[PDB]
Amino acid sequence: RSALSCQMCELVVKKYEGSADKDANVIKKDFDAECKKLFHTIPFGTRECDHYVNSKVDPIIHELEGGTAPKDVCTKLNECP
Repeated sequence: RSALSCQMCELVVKKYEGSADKDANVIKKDFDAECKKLFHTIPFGTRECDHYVNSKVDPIIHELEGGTAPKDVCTKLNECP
């Protein structure tokens, strides 16, 4: 992929690692939050967004769940690419 794909990963995590309740539910939501507005004028952006909060969130959050950084996930998770 190599594109905004990573960004998104930095949207879920950024929301996860920096949430407040540590809710992977309200975390993946936050993502689609801006992922929508931030990328409201993106082709399939908002589409993939929701397709990310529930597809690359369970895993992404999985890493940070074990003790991984938000800069380590988007790499070993072969998600960034």
